[PDB]
Amino acid sequence: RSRKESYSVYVYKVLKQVHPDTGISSKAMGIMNSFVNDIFERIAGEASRLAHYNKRSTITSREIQTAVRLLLPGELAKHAVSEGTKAVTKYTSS
Amino acid sequence: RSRKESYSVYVYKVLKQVHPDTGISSKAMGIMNSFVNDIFERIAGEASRLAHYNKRSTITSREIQTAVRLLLPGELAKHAVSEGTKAVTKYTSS
Amino acid sequence: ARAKAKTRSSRAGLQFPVGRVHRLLRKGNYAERVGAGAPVYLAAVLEYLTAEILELAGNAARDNKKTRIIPRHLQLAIRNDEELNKLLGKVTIAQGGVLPNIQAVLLPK
Amino acid sequence: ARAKAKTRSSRAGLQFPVGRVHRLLRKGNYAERVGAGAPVYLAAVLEYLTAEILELAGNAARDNKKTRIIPRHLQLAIRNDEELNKLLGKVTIAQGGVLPNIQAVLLPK
Amino acid sequence: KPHRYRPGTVALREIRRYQKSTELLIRKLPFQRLVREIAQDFKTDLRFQSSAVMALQEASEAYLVGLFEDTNLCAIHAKRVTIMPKDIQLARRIRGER
Amino acid sequence: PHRYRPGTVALREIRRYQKSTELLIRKLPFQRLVREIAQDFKTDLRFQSSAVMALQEASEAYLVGLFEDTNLCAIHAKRVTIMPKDIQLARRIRGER
Amino acid sequence: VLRDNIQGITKPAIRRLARRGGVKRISGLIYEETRGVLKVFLENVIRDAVTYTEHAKRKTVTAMDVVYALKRQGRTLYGFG
Amino acid sequence: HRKVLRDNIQGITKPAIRRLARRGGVKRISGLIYEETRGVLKVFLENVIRDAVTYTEHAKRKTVTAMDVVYALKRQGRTLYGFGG
DNA sequence: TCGGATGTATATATCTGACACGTGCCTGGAGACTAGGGAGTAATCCCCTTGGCGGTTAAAACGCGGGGGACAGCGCGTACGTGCGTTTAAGCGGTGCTAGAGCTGTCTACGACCAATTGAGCGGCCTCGGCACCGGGATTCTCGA
DNA sequence: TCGAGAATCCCGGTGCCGAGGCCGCTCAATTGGTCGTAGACAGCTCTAGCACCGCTTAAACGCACGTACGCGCTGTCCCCCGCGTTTTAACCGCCAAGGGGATTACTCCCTAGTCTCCAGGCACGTGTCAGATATATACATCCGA
Repeated sequence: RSRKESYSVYVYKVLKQVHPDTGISSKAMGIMNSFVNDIFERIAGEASRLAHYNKRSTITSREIQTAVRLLLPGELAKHAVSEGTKAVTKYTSS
Repeated sequence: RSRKESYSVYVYKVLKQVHPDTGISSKAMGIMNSFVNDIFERIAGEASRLAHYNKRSTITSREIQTAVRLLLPGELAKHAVSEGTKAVTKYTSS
Repeated sequence: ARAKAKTRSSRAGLQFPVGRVHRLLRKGNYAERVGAGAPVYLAAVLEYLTAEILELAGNAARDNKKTRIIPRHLQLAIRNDEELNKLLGKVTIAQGGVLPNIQAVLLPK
Repeated sequence: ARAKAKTRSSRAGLQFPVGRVHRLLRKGNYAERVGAGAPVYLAAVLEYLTAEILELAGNAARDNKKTRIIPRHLQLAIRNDEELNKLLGKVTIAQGGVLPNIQAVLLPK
Repeated sequence: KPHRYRPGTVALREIRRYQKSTELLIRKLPFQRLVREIAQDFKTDLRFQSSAVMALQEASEAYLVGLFEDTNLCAIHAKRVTIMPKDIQLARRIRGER
Repeated sequence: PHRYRPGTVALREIRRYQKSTELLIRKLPFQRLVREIAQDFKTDLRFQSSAVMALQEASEAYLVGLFEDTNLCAIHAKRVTIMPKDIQLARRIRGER
Repeated sequence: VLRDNIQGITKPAIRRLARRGGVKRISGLIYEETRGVLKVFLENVIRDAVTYTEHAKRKTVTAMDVVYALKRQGRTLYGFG
Repeated sequence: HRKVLRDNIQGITKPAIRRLARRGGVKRISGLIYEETRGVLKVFLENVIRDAVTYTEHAKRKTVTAMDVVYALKRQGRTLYGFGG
């Protein structure tokens, strides 16, 4: 019997960090699974087109950063860019 | 000096078959170039998504035919399907 | 001895190029591999749609006594059809203009 | 002797999985090759957006005296923001309802 | 003498009740029959998963409720409180559906 | 004096501009406006000549389409003049606001 | 076979849908017009879903088929896969 | 001569707005339309130009090309034919 | 209904620049061959879809009375269209300069690929508390005197 | 501005099923080497974007007049809302059968990858005719008497 995969484990970990005493129903967990998959494809698709316009053959963290600026509005983009930059610096230092 | 490519030669051949005595300006030829490139990407993108839903790794003439049925409206789709089927049969016979 | 070369378009009876369409499909990151009949099918459909537009546009050009086709003629052909107008409903054509149309309540009595 | 294994997520200080995101990028036909920093950057952005929604939804659930989060709470969080409402402007949420809103001219004098 | 509310008082009370709940407002069995009737013209002897019919109903109600929101705005623009068939036509025209 | 009646010259102008295809905004003033807006995102920018032309073609096509929808709203309210409230209603239904 | 099923969408059900949209007074010709609009919407979605089903060589419409068809028309739906 | 610009929206004059409305087929125009139209055009131009400059910077260039403008318009569902692509 | 005034379609003559067609050449497509794994086909298992029956009650359908909202008509005043006389800056042609786009040649570091190894995440149970439901009373909002 | 009536909120007690945690275990991520090419950088050439000046005139601007359109007010009548009564079919629970989705083995044909070779398609150069422009009508349309 084939077994599938989801983001349920990781979503639950994040919830326990911002609200240590609240739970979530199974219907609401299904909605969050759809949300993560939808945003993933929007960003990956835009970064793929960026590499084609500039005649490159690699997707780097620079293409991801430009795609986030095109898709997210206003103050959401500013906060997301600083989160991504900080994670890459920490990963490289170790 | 790099040299570019377009569909101008092939568009001109088709025009001489339906109207043997009419010409075309350079501005109008640029518009037809945009039209061919736009339709090509619509069909190829939909056929790419079809192969992913069904866990295949090849794009065949079956995926192209299903994509044409999804994109073209009404009587345009019926005429385009018969043109594509006829060309494949002739190419295989030789 | 190698036999004489022969284009893939000629054996399919088409005018649009089958070899160039095959290369574009391979280098566009659409799938891992491309079948042999896919380029032939795609080239035939592109050629069919080009013939439809050029036929209607030529009728419009001759309608107002012209030899060549200009962007205004292409716009008149597209917006006066019903199916072509639906396929290209989100497209702007440069130097195309609009269809003449006045609401009935605005006309003088 | 091989050193002890260590996840790529732990080296970046994240909760979303970096290895799984890397595999999904490789097998999605997006480009020919993927750089080493792209999965780390993408996982951090996905985790940030999840934290934003869950924080607002938890506030809504506690507002009407509930312990768990249901689809109605997620809809109230999204439509009452200004930026989240603009990012998800073409999305329907099943069993979500609508915002209470009555036009002023319909109210009795 | 019997009690009667004035016209428009029960209508406002119903707006508040239905804008607070989330359940579906069309009966399940009649909706299922309509879906099966329409699919006959594209293919014969089809089967539907149970969750497939539910997904269709959720999308159809969400579509119609949004259309009624825009129709109401057009009627008010013409100094009325009653929605009319011409209000629906104007909304669908501007939205590009026609 | 040979004054025409109100609304007679207006209908004449509708017929003339719905038959031609040229641009209706002056070119030099439009170029200055584009350069003023761009300096807020980045300083010391240069523009290709065809880039400014593409921007002007899109801007006119957008505005002409908006005026078509605005006219329908005014008629729906039994009027022939267009007012700012007509523009606001059209943009709200189209989803731009 | 089935026939005359659009009348199962009754007048009380249409009134409930308009109430959730915030409508106060409804004229009598609205009900016949609403049925025509719903029928057009369902035909477009169902035709696409059956096209996905046939390409997979199946005899059953799945929930995934419906989700793909809605997304193709700019009508994304969360909560079904 | 990097002299700044200011107050250029007034260059879209009243006669030019009138010509645009005639092509749309309108017959009578009230006096407050002109200020409203200028605000709408400014919002439209800001959204397109912001995206075009983002494409220019990612390529590490100092010149906005016609290709940059075409990509930005297509991303907002306003495809344009006749300027390459 | 008709004549005057104005705008517009039509025919003729003249120029000019863009289109259509050769010409040389080079790089991308075609011909021939080999190797490996993606997909087509058969067989089997079990789940989940369809069809039927009987009872309960909630919703749908019908009829009636009357209040108020839609619509037609009238009067008034001001704002927008038309036209003329004056002022401003757009368009055009032509010089001149340098900023930066685009192409070419080296060289290195980074991403793909492969082989062991092990722990993270999935499927399958249990169990108890958050939420659903019922009944009873308090409080508030609507309507007429 | 007040009482009567009907709707809605609030609270206490009961019970159940789904969220949350725990145990095997297997497959996907991690570690450690190897290698070939994509991309970064320096240098150089020449296109094209920017700045300036004088001038001709078409477009913009400002002002005066008057008419027709937008808006407020009145009256009437018929359509749509609120409510009580009877009828219908939705929903629930429970059986029972089998159509078809899903998984596993096996085998072969179709597609990728190399190498040679030559013809299709691109950049450039050149001459003429389709279309643009000016002028002089011929006719259709609008407006007041």
